[PDB]
Amino acid sequence: VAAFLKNVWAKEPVLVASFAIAGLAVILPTLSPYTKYSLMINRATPYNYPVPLRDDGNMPDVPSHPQDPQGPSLEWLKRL
Amino acid sequence: MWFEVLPGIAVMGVCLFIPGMATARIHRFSNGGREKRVAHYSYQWYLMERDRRVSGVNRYYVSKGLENID
Amino acid sequence: YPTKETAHWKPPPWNDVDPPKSNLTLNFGPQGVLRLVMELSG
Amino acid sequence: MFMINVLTLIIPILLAVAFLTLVERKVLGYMQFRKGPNVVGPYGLLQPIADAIKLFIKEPLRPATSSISMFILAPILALTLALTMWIPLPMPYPLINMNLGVLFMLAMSSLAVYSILWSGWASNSKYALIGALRAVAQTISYEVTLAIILLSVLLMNGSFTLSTLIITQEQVWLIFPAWPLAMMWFISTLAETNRAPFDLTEGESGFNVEYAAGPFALFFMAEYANIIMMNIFTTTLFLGAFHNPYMPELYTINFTIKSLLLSITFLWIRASYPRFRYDQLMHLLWKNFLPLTLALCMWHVSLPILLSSIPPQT
Amino acid sequence: MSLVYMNIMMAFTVSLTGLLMYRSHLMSSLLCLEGMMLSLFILATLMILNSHFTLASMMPIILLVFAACEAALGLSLLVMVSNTYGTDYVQNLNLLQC
Amino acid sequence: SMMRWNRERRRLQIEDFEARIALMPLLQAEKDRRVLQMLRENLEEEATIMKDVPGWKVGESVFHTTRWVTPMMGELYGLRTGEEILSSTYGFIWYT
Amino acid sequence: PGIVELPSLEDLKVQEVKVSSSVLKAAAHHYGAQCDKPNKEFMLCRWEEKDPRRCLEEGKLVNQCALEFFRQIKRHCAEPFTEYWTCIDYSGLQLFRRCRKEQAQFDKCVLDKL
Amino acid sequence: MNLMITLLTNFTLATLLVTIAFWLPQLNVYSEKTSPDPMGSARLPFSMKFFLVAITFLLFDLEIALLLPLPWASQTTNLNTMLTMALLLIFLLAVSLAYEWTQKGLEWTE
Amino acid sequence: MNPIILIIILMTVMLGTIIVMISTHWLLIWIGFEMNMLAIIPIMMKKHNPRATEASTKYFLTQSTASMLLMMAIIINLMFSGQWTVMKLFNPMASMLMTMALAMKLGMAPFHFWVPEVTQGIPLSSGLILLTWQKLAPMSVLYQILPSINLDLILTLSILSITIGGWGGLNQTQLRKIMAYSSIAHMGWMTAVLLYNPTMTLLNLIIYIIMTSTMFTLFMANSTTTTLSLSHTWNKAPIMTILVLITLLSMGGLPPLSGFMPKWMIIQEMTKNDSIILPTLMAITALLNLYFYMRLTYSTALTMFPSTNNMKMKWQFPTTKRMTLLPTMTVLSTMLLPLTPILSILE
Amino acid sequence: PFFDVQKKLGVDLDHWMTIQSAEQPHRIPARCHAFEKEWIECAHGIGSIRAEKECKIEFEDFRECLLRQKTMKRLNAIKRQRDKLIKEGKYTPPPHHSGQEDLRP
Amino acid sequence: MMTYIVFILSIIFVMGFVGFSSKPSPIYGGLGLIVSGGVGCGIVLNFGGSFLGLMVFLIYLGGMMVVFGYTTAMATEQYNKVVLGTFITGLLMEFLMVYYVLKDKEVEIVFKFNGMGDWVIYDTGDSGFFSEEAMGIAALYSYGTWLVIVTGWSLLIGVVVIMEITRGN
Repeated sequence: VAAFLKNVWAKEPVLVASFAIAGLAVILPTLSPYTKYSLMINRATPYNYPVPLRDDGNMPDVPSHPQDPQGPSLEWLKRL
Repeated sequence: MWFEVLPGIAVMGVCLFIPGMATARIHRFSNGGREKRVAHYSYQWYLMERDRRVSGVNRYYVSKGLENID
Repeated sequence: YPTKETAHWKPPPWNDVDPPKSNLTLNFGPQGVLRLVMELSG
Repeated sequence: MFMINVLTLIIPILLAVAFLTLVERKVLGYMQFRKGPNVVGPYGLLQPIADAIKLFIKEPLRPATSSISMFILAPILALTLALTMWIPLPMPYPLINMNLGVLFMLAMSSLAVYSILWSGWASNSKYALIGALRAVAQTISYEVTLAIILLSVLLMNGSFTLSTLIITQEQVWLIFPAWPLAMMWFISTLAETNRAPFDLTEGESGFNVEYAAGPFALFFMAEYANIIMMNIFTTTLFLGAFHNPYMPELYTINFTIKSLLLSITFLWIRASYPRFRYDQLMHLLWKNFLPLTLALCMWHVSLPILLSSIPPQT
Repeated sequence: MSLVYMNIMMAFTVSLTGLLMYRSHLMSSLLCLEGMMLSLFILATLMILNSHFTLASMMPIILLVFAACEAALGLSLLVMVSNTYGTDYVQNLNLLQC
Repeated sequence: SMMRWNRERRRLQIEDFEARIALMPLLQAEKDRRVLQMLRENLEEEATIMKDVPGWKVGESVFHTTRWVTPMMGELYGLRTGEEILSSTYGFIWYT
Repeated sequence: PGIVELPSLEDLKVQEVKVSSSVLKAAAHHYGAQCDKPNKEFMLCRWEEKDPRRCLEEGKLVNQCALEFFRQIKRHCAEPFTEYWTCIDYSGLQLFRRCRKEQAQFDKCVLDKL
Repeated sequence: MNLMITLLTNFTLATLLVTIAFWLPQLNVYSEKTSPDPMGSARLPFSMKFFLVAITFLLFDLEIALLLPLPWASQTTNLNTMLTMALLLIFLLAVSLAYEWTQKGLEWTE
Repeated sequence: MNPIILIIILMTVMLGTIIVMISTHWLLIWIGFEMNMLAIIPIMMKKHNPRATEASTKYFLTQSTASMLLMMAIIINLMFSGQWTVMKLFNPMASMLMTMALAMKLGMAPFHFWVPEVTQGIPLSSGLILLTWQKLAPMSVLYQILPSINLDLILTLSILSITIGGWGGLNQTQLRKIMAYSSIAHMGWMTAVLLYNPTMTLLNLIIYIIMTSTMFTLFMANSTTTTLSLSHTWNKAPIMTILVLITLLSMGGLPPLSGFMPKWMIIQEMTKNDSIILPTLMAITALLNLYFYMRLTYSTALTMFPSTNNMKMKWQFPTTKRMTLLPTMTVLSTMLLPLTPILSILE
Repeated sequence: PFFDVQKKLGVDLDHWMTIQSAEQPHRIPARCHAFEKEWIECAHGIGSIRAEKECKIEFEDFRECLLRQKTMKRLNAIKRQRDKLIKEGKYTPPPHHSGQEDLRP
Repeated sequence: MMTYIVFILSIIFVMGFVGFSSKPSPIYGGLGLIVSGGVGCGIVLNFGGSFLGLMVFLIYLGGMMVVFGYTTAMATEQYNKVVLGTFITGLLMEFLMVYYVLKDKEVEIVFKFNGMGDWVIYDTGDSGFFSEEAMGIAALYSYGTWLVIVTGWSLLIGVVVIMEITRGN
């Protein structure tokens, strides 16, 4: 497993370099924990209007103004 | 002497420099002292047409500011 | 049921294999100077 | 006022390719210890004028044209594909701004081989047809590797618009985190223009041997226009200069400087290496360029997701 | 509907009447096949872009690619004839009748 | 460097999208009044153009439902000059 | 089928916000912060009714309060708004990132005066 | 329409150039060339490797067109499915290249 | 003929057919059809002879024309419906174009002109595949579109296919052309019944698939391609002569064999819908089918044709071929009559 | 036959592309989303025969939304009448249909 | 005249098909269908579909009919009446339908067809900050799992087919 690696490096450096880069690109998105940061970055982009919903009388998790503290803020992208 | 081919390089430079400056100057003159309003999406085009309708001239580059309202 | 129109239809070969029924030659011009007669296979 | 802009784009293109011929002549002269043209005028300034007027009064070669219409249509199509393709370059604003300008240039560069195919078809000599087929095969394969490299580059950019690529290259140049893609793109710009050390269009028979001197001049101007186009494209997309929105001529001067030194690098490389063989550069792509290019594409499509660096669409 | 729709139908019928009553070799048949390709592509793209069906933009591109590979298959078939009879004429395709 | 710059560009994109989101209800009201004005003008003109032919009811909607239906380009700009039709139905695509 | 019902021009005559694109774009954040409730009322009516003819008067309310925004801009801090919208209007792309100093100046002037 | 204006202007300038190169030297009265290549009389050989590499180019370009829309797709919500799909598609390109390597494709025209 | 490549190609054919079966979108139906024909092209180029290239060229041209017609029908249906569920079409032109597109795909007369040629020029395994597995998918497509099928067009195609197949099989002496015309006649027989009760169509399809598989398995086992070698086989194995005799007796719908099961019950669904002349006409053409079947059994087993001298060496070697599923498919094609109501599982 | 593997093992493969009124990215509406929604809610679970016999009005409205044939005929008749009335010259178009009316915004 | 531009191009599109309908020679037919592909892509581009039009340019014209010309260059060695007769027949049918749709503005061949210009079916709405067809294509990698699977499998199988059936042994 050691002499064969150096043999394929000396014979075909391009092929073993391509295989190593492909293996790194396979295993690194799962290993790196910043994929979820890209997930919440993509999911928080407001392509459409956040259309307001009708207040029946019982909804504590929704605000009545964009400046109110309750609701999902986006300060984590500001700090990073 | 190495400083003899540089007149050709300078002619190359002015030949490649004239069209970019020309189109920048034409863009600045045609759009009323402003850049050309690009339209990559339909919302920008709708705001373009809103400006053309609001301006009262059918030329958007004569923009109307705060003084147009009461 | 042989008729006049189909009277020339031979029986097919028993192995159902059709019988099969070269190389390039170049004349390089003299346009030192050399005239090459060149034989190629691609 | 638009047609004035069109004329001021298309006439300096012809002047620039004539001075490509002149500058390449004296640079290849000075690279090899001799001197270039300096007799006609001051430092050979009037040589391209003599070249043009000579090539515009000569007799044709009179070939036995199998198809007269195709023989007429091939240089018109070649000059059209070389000349109308310069539009979406952002210097600092394009003449026509497309959201898919890079795709536009890529599609017409992919279809540019029709001039070579029609030039091979117009000549009744079969060896010219063989050379045309070999050139077409080389060009279509090398367009494949160009397509993969450019796909990687604008997935790094994230948007197909060429004008936003200047904004992308503001802090650092794209050559710093894409240097291996830069080397493969440098071999591809060296190689896609039918240029030495991979110039099989001269060594053993050209693809336009029976064509007249006028169409030959048109083909050469078209090829040199493509050379300057893709040199400027490399300058813009790998070496993007600083662009002030109020002060544009510094960016124009800066990318003109990079374009001139990249063209000088082209003339440098063409004067230092012996010609390859057909199977040699076929082996260069089909066994050495393609797997490395695929691995680079895999890495660059996996990187921004793991780095939280997915670029904006808009 | 719109007139461009009927123009595309008439173009497809032109490609149909060109694909069937040929006199030349198989390249003419494959060219008329590509005419059918192009007519179907333009009609599908016009339909998807007119009715604002956003997802069915997967329809046109796919409608090429698959049959495009199939078209490549046809080219290989012609090469087989070019490796057997010298010319790819359809009048040489009279060996299976008997 | 490019991850930092891409994050800054994403923040600027979020800011511009927020600006468009806060801006658009005025545009919606203006467009609503515009299309209703155009439809009323077209309806009145259709009423006064042709009073002679039989078998015609003014404002006869071709849909069986009474629900509101989005107007067409031909339903709004179909009675104006050709230049306005060109700048409406082909202005965006032909804009450079 | 049935006759389509249309309100006349007498229900459509209002004052218009005769302003350019950059004029609206410069103060769009304070637009969304100050006149938010009539905008929310009007678009909830639009999204649930799915009919312009049942929401028109509500839009008129927006077309009043929006004017009440611009008057408050005009009487107090008109000059920083003028500088901000002309700096935004110079850019063809109307980028927010190229006029940060005028944005900060306008924000400070608004926060001290109003 | 400005794009088509540029295209028409460019095509007409090319037409003017080819008209100058084709009909302007016809004013001269030089000569008539009666004129009574290595190809003597043999038919053109069908070098199969060129056709094979051409259709290989065709298949690779087709699935390159499949591979294309990643820059637009990168803003999608489901990034994991996109990553799996893109990696598996480039792996399919690698597998097809490996097969074209193994079955004597890249020999005698390497 | 790499075994890995052959396995992958067969799995691709199976995947394409099952994609036609299990999908709910027209594009996936066309996807399965295209992948099926693309992966079935190398099956008919197994032996590498020019006749196979001729047959595959004709097959590819006909199938591609049918596929282009299939997109014409799909795009017209999209125009007039705006939706893509595989169900009844919403346009008479869509139904007409789809009907002759599937007729071109299935070799229904007068679009049958490729079927007796292509099957003549391909190896017997490829002929078995083309005449057995290829017919499965467009039967599913025609089953899922039966509310919008025009009655006149499918009836004209059915009667023309039955008559033309019988009259074309009445003359050929090659085994593969006889098999092709028999397949055409059976296709017409089981498409005549489709609009009234498709369970009879599925039953006739299964019976025809089993019986054609038995016939082709016997032909590959005896290594016989013409009438004369099939006559000569009686020196080698008389039990194979008995088997081909009884399954050719079953092939003409003579009771008490399995081939009398579908067609008779097809008549059982003709008089329910008040149609009397039609089953009589198709029964007469089935009698024509039985005539050339009887000619084949007269040549094969009921006589004793003169042989050659070399049979003696062939008497010193048993049959070494992989005679796979021959006894089960032979029994299921002869003695399945008292289990007729098993067709209830096909509902 | 029609084997329903997707309904058997509960995995979606092509149900999302099947109808125009289905869920699409960023909830972009089609031209006839409401008409198709009403037609499907009319013709759900009642059979194709009763759907084509009882919900004919909704399907006809959906077809008119897709094709726009009656609107074509109405607009063509109106335009032809305008051309005729400008031929005998009894009526002249108002300034608000010529481009000189000081448009609403 | 301008407002019917797509229709005008559509007429040219039909003309382009006639340009290879008679099929006198494969090379001229390929040239005529190249011109027809160009004008059909112009038809697509005038509807706002830039991405599909450049798909037509990049793949159909510049990447596949190039291969068609490459293959037809390997045959049809270099150097009709009923060809010209069919050309005039197609010309007469095309022009007759042109006068039909320019005078009656309505015709029946299979269905009812209108001759009025197509500028009445477009949309005055806005998609926002994105092209509709751009992210329509972009939704392939997020939703189209099975379609991408079968597309890659079919193209790999086509590579297998090319390697196998052209080996000759």
